[PDB]
Amino acid sequence: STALAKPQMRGLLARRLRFHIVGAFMVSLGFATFYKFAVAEKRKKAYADFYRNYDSMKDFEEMRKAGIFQSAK
Amino acid sequence: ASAAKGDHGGTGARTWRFLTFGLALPSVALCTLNSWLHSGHRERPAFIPYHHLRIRTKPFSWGDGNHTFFHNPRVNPLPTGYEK
Amino acid sequence: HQTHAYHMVNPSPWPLTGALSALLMTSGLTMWFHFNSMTLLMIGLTTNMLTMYQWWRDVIRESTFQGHHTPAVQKGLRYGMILFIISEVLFFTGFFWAFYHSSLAPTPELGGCWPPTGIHPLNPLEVPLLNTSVLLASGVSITWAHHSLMEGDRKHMLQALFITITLGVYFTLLQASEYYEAPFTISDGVYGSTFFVATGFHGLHVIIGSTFLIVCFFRQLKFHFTSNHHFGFEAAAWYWHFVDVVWLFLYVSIYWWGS
Amino acid sequence: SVVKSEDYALPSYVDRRDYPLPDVAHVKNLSASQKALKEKEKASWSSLSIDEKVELYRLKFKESFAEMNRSTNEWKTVVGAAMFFIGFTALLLIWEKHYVYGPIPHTFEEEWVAKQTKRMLDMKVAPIQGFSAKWDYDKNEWKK
Amino acid sequence: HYEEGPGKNIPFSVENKWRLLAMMTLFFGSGFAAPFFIVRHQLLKK
Amino acid sequence: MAYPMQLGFQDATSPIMEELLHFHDHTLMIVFLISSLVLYIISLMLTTKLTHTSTMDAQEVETIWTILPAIILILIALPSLRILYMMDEINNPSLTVKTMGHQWYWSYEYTDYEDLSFDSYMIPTSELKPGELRLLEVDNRVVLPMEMTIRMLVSSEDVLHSWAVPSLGLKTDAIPGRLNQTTLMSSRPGLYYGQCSEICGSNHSFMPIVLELVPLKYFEKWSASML
Amino acid sequence: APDFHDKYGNAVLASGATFCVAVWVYMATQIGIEWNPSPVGRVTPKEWR
Amino acid sequence: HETDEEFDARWVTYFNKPDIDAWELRKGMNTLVGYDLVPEPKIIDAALRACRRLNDFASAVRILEVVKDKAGPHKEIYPYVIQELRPTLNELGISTPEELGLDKV
Amino acid sequence: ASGGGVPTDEEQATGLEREVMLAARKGQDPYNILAPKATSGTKEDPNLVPSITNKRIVGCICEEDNSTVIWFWLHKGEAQRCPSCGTHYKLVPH
Amino acid sequence: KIKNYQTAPFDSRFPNQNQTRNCWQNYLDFHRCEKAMTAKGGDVSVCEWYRRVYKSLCPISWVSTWDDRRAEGTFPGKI
Amino acid sequence: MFINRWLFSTNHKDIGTLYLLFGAWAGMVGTALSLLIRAELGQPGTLLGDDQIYNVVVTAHAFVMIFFMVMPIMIGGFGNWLVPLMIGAPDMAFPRMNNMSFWLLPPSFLLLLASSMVEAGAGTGWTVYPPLAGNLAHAGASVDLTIFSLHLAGVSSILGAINFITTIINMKPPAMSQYQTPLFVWSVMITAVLLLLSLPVLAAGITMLLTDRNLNTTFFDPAGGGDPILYQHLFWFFGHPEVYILILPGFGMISHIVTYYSGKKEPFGYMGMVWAMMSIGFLGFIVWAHHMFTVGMDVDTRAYFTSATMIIAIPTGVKVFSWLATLHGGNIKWSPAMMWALGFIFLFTVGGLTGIVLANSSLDIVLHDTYYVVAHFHYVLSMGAVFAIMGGFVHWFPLFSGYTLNDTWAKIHFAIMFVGVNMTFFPQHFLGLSGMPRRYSDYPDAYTMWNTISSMGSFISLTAVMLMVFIIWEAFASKREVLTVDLTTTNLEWLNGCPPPYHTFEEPTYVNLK
Amino acid sequence: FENRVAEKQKLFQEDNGLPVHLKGGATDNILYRVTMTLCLGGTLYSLYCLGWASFPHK
Amino acid sequence: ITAKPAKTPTSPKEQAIGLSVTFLSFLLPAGWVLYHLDNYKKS
Ligand code: HEA
Ligand SMILES: CCCCC/C=C\C/C=C/C/C=C\C/C=C\CCCC(=O)O[C@H](COC(=O)CCCCCCCCCCCCCCCCC)COP(=O)(O)OCCN
Ligand SMILES: CCCCCCCCCCO[C@@H]1O[C@H](CO)[C@@H](O[C@H]2O[C@H](CO)[C@@H](O)[C@H](O)[C@H]2O)[C@H](O)[C@H]1O
Ligand SMILES: CCCCCCCCCCO[C@@H]1O[C@H](CO)[C@@H](O[C@H]2O[C@H](CO)[C@@H](O)[C@H](O)[C@H]2O)[C@H](O)[C@H]1O
Ligand SMILES: C[C@H](CCC(=O)O)[C@H]1CC[C@H]2[C@@H]3[C@H](O)C[C@@H]4C[C@H](O)CC[C@]4(C)[C@H]3C[C@H](O)[C@]12C
Ligand SMILES: [C-]#N
Ligand code: CUA
Ligand SMILES: [Cu+2]
Ligand SMILES: [Mg+2]
Ligand code: NA
Ligand SMILES: [Zn+2]
Repeated sequence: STALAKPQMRGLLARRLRFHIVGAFMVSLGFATFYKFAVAEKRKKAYADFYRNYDSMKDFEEMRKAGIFQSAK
Repeated sequence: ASAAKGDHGGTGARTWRFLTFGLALPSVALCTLNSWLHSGHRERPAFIPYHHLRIRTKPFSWGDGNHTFFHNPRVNPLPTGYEK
Repeated sequence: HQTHAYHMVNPSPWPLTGALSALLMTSGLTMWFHFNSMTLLMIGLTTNMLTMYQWWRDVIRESTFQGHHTPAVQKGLRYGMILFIISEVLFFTGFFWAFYHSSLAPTPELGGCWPPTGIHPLNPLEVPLLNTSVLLASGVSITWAHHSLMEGDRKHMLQALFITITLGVYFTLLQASEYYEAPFTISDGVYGSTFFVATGFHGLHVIIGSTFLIVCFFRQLKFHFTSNHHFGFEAAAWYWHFVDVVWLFLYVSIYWWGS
Repeated sequence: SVVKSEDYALPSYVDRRDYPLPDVAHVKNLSASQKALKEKEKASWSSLSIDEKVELYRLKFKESFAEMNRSTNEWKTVVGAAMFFIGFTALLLIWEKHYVYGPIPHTFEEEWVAKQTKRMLDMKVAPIQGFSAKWDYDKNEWKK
Repeated sequence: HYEEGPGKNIPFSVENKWRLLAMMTLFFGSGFAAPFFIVRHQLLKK
Repeated sequence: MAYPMQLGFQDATSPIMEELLHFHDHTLMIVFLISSLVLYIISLMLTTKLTHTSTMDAQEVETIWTILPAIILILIALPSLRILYMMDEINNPSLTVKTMGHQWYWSYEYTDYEDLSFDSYMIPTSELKPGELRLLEVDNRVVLPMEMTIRMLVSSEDVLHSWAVPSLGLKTDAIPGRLNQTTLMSSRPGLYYGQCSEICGSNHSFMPIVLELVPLKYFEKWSASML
Repeated sequence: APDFHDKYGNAVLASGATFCVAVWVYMATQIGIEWNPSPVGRVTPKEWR
Repeated sequence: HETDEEFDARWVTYFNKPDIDAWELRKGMNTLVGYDLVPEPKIIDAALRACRRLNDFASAVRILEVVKDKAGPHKEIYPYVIQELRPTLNELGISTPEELGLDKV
Repeated sequence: ASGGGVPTDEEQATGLEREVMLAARKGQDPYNILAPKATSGTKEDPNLVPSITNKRIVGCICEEDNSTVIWFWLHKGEAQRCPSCGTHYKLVPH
Repeated sequence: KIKNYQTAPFDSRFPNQNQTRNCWQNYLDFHRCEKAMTAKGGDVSVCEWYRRVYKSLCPISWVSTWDDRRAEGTFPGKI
Repeated sequence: MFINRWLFSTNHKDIGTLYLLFGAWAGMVGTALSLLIRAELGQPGTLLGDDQIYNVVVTAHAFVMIFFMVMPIMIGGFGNWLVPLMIGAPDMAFPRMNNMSFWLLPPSFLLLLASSMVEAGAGTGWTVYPPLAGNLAHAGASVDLTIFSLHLAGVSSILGAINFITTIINMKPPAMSQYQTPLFVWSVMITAVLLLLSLPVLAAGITMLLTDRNLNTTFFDPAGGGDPILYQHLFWFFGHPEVYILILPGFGMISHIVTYYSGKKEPFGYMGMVWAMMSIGFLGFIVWAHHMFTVGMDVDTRAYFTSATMIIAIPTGVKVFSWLATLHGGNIKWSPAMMWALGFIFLFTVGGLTGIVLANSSLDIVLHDTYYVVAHFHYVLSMGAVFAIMGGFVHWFPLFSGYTLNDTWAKIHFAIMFVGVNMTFFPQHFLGLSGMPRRYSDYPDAYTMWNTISSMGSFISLTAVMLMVFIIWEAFASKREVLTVDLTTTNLEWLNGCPPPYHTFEEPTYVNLK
Repeated sequence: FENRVAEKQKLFQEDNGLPVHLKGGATDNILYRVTMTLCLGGTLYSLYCLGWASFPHK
Repeated sequence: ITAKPAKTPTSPKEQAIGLSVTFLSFLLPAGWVLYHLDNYKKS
């Protein structure tokens, strides 16, 4: 037989809170990085890639040949 | 301001009666003189059928629908001009 | 038995008759504007006056005759009256906002100017100035009446209160004459709209305030007020000063600056 | 035992784990044997039997902590009943579709939608991300 | 003066639950039905 | 135009609308973060049998609760206001077009040179040509030169309307007696759709806007042919 | 003593879930509702002009 | 504020008051369990002996229950506290809730 | 300039208004217009709570500036204690 | 004549979204100028810039109504 | 006796009961109107008619839900029942005027119903903007009946505000300062100040509309030098305070509910909660033109109104985090009222955050007059004000009636409503961002999926409303009488029993100064 | 005039159970009946007018 | 909260009746109007 050791008995709620607010912060950072990568930067790159060599006249001629315009046959 | 009078030792009933008869009612009497002096009908201006005046978007709920509530024939033209 | 100082009011029909009077006046105005008939409106105005008469009659019975207005009750009525006046200030503020909006930015339809082309304002130095002196004077005489009452002087309270009422009536008669003589009307675009709706609501409040002063005059004749307890007089005086201050703002804004 | 409406202004009994010692005992009236038990409680508690100790506890308190803190099967009823009423809602929607709604516009016919889709691609609707970006104009098919 | 206590401080009776069910049905049902019947009214006009 | 099951904004057709997309992405990240943090803290407060029910001191924690939100608001306001003033910048248009709202259609006036004006009405569903869009097509589109700064002036000849084209980031109320200005610059040719955006009576749902963006030379010849 | 939830909770949960899924799947798929899903990966574009 | 030891000592003194009355016993325990802590054995010991002086066996058992409850999911705290209290439990003839069957739902 | 003829409250106040006035003159507060001043609140020196019945609600502001008021019925009999701060109160029915 | 007019230029007097007064002022200026020029034996051609600006900015119905009211004698601006 | 008691009342509890009954009946009307909206929109095409009948339904939906359901229930119902009890007062200051605030509401509602029965109804939006609401585009009596309905509702609330302010200032125990009154009492006082200052400006604006329609004024008519935009300023000078009036009593009830079911004697951070409500009330008067970002205002004005609107997030955040800090360490009781309050904290936060999105005038150009605005305000109204109402109703029903609800049924009700409102309104964010306008009876085909889902969500909320009626019936049918209520030491309104006697605090509380 | 407030105080404090709005005597009942009859009758009339106005005429 | 057992218990059968009646009171009148919409419009 052996005695049980004295456990921590005070501040258990505050200890739990501190630990998980920290965890919530670290996750918030992890999510912000994911979001800037998966959403915000994705969008900036999609628009920059699209316009980098975009030829508006070629786009127009395609639309015109497809018949979409009132003003251009 | 202090305006130009004096007293403030006891603002009581006697002081406010003094103000009523010595300042307030004389002022009314002066302005009554001044008014009933510039009275008398000034001459009505040419009628011009301005579109921002004599508004009629719905007939008035009284009379013939075309006269304002305190219509004065002498000075209030209808949309078509002064009354005869 | 209670051991607080507040007033448990007897069950009363006047809230219901007042609410129904509001239904009859509003549905009555609708009938007048759209169905060419004044019948509902006249019933509503009648029941409204009956309600006001019996309701305030009962407040007098509860206070002068039954003693329910302890200091705590009176203090509540002071707050109630102050808050009511505040709501009325904000009501007028909406009409002043309308006036300044239209006059500070006159649109092309007006000529792009204020006063509009074709509007000939009243001279603010004629009857409008007289009306200003009249309401200012009545604020002096109502203050004399208040101090006479506090000093226990029945005759001079009545004299001063009578002079105050006479001046309120003078204002109302002068304003009615000015309405008749004015060469512009409520249908003369936004100039006439702001002029007559704002001064017209003010005139209605002069009539209300004058009526309240007259109620106080007859209660004073009947010895209801003591030299220390006379909240109905205080409330009427506060309302009267409110009516005076609204006039000064109308005079400066619409009659003088807006001319 | 019996709590009465007319007792509302008197100190009352409660089982709350954050108020372990309530304002009154659970049982105030004692029978002859219960009186004798309270007298015995003034002597060494080592001389009380287990049953006597339980009886003293149950005179003082209604439920133990374990009893007052017990979990229940109520969530099954709540979730199941909520799903039943949500399911009942779909019956209303079925009734509505059958008896209230008429045909939808002809622009939802399959051929119309196929032509409208081509025309959207021809005018390059949302060509950066939203729509035409998902069409492969070189291979003439939806991108994989 | 007035009745006090549960079921007595309300302008409707709860002495019989089935009479109550009828009254509550008329009360809440009339409020819910009214807009449908106003829509019907406006459609039948014109 | 919008497409089926769309979750976010129509793709940008103008530089200002691209700015708005990136600003929305920034602000939505913050919205998601705060909402998720509140949901998480709620769940944290509700998932322990540990208790602490005595009085808690508030002073210290309320500094965090005010200063951190104030910082976040500033981080929203700065790009918000930058875009606001960008949209306001002087830009020197090449063309002015007016649109007047009516019950229930739009008229357009191009009066820089010639007196060109016409009405633009929704195509009824029964008259759509195959592949045309229900409630969105018009008989006479607002033809405009692409890649050029256009001044659009908006008014109404009856009740309020509002002239909107989401993919260009445009919405200007149409108010009788008032001439409101906005600027329009399309980076691309094509067809860009909008819908009346102020309740205006029986056919508010049914008075749409269709811009047709083409090269200047085509715009010029179209203009001449519309006189 | 077993209460209502001990006696009937399992059946209420099971029957409620089953009923709810069945009726919403039916409503969603069998009565002609037009959900208007995306054409992407679904619709073969067809000549219109 | 004060050290842990100063806190514990104030509470020991509170329950050790020889003529502590029933109201003060309840006030003390109902206040103590509002704090973010499981009370030290030495506090519980003093409260149990106050129960003895007040001839209140049931409240002694209840105090043992509330120790277990304040530990929440920390299942190691209550057996430790009972271990530390066993001499007092034996001296005073206090049965634990478990020995009385009062841990059964 | 000045004269009389206006009744005074002493002459014409009636009803509850008059009761409050006359009691105040005597330094009495039967209608609870004033806040009572606390005693030390010990069992020896309890706060004395007047009542016209056998129970009255007490609110205890245990410490100056607490925003939380602690409410309980005080019954005729032995003094009772605020459940938060323990300060003693005793009913004095009359 | 310092021409090649495309549209009305930015006008610092009217820098905001509400352009009503810009239309109005140029309409007034054109007609004021035309009045001056017809009068003193001069050329309305000098007024042309105002004409181009107000015709660019002003809704057709506003111009039409203002023209009608000038003909009727009910135009409320000063010309 | 029946007429004396229920038509001639001067009793704050009975009048409170009258308001709760009126508000519940209005809630049924408002729910029916919401289902007609979503039936029209739940498949593409036209169901009822064109946009006139459609927007008469939309307009009445809003007026009924705001002026006849939320305000009567929160202020007239919970305010009259609870405020006097929470300060130990024997009634309201003006108990007879209080009864007229109640009895003005059935005539107000009658006027609104009349507006929809005559002519073609008032299809204007609840904002009633001219010129659509003027006498050419809305000829005939409908809009005038709407104006008069609002006049009566406004008088009712102005007099009620006078009553509440006077009662709360003047009728506390003499030892109780304003900083010893419960947060719900604070929330009602502040709401009453907002009503007192804002409703007279609405009254001025709608009276102007009335005279433009009937007396040939031209306040809003450019032909006379008027301006439609002036009406918008006057309306919204009231209308932004109005949304804080709709939420503040809810914040007060949430504070009490969260405190109670956390097993706490007090909310966390009492003075910060007072500060936050006062701050919200004050800032709510200086932000109105964020309802007008597309009307053509100058850029610096847009920048001011963007910034001043956003700062309201700071005091509101203090309240949210303080509710979380009240839960912290609680002995949590998972009552149905607690579920409503927890739903409130989260879903009100979501709606408040999309409100912050909309505060950005640049982004609001694209979001204004779209369903993104509709999504914002139903998160804070159907999932905020209404969740506080349901939480307060479930929590205090035993106080008012003396009988308990079946808690299992009330939890089932919460679950169904929670699913329904989120299915209704979450997809409307997508509809708004992708450009669906407000006040449309039909939409381009692309918007079909989310409109179909939103309409199905509205039918789930109908099922919850029907179930609520049954739950109330079951409680009165079974007559389980209340015995003991915990935490009365910090919840004075329960200390006189359930229901409390007709007269309470005939002998006032004893509170000394110390 | 003479101060007759004392007489009115006696009348309105008479222990007769009358509510204040009827405590003046039979005239109060008459004025109450007139007011309530006009209000209830007028409200019925307003409902009739709604009925009339709810349908197109001619 | 604690409470007395019901003075007038409402059995499951009784609750099914109350619930069914309550739901029908909402659904039948509105369903009647909606069922007959075309009759109103197509007239
Ligand atoms: C109860 C009703 C209610 C409430 C409380 C609110 C609260 C807010 N509302 Fe809303 N709103 C309406 C009801 C409401 N609103 C209605 C009905 C309309 C439409 C009117 C019509 O046109 O018919 C509308 C329209 C509306 C608009 C006009 C949009 C347009 O028409 O284009 C705007 C713009 O600024 C707005 C913004 C806000 C903001 C910023 C708040 C803020 O008070 C919200 C503050 C709350 C939070 C921010 C969440 C909690 C805070 C934290 C957790 C702290 C951390 C947060 C940050 C750092 C951001 N609302
Ligand atoms: C002499 C000084 C005092 C005068 C008061 C006279 C009667 C008016 C009563 C006061 C009501 C005040 C505001 C009502 C609005 C308009 C009246 C404005 C004042 C007035 O009397 O304006 C007159 C027009 O009255 C008209 O149309 C009259 C229209 C008559 C119907 C009255 C208005 C009916 C609608 C009232 C709505 C009330 C809404 C109340 C809201 C309260 C909200 C809390 C001006 O006459 P005129 O011939 O146009 O020009 C003079 C030309 N020589
Ligand atoms: C006991 C409580 C009080 C209850 C009050 C009930 C009063 C009911 C009387 C109504 O009488 C109607 O009044 C209409 C309008 O009042 C009249 O219409 C007439 O009235 C207009 C106004 O003078 C005319 O211009 C129109 O031609 C004409 O339709 C119409 O003959 C008549 O049927
Ligand atoms: C948004 C709120 C409401 C949405 C959901 C409403 C759910 C519907 C409940 C049922 O309503 C009933 O439906 C019947 C059809 O099932 C209708 O009978 C109609 O149809 C029957 C079958 O064809 C005929 O027997 C009847 O004579 C004829 O009135 C009946 O009138 C109507 O009361
Ligand atoms: C009869 C009465 C005396 C009052 C009283 O002592 O009973 C006197 C005293 C004050 C008088 C009033 C005031 O002197 C003011 C007014 C003066 C006018 O000349 C007559 C009416 C007028 C209103 C007076 C009527 C009447 O003569 C009053 C009322
Ligand atoms: C937000 N109003
Ligand atoms: Cu035009 Cu809406
Ligand atoms: Cu707002
Ligand atoms: Mg808009
Ligand atoms: Na539709
Ligand atoms: Zn205390």
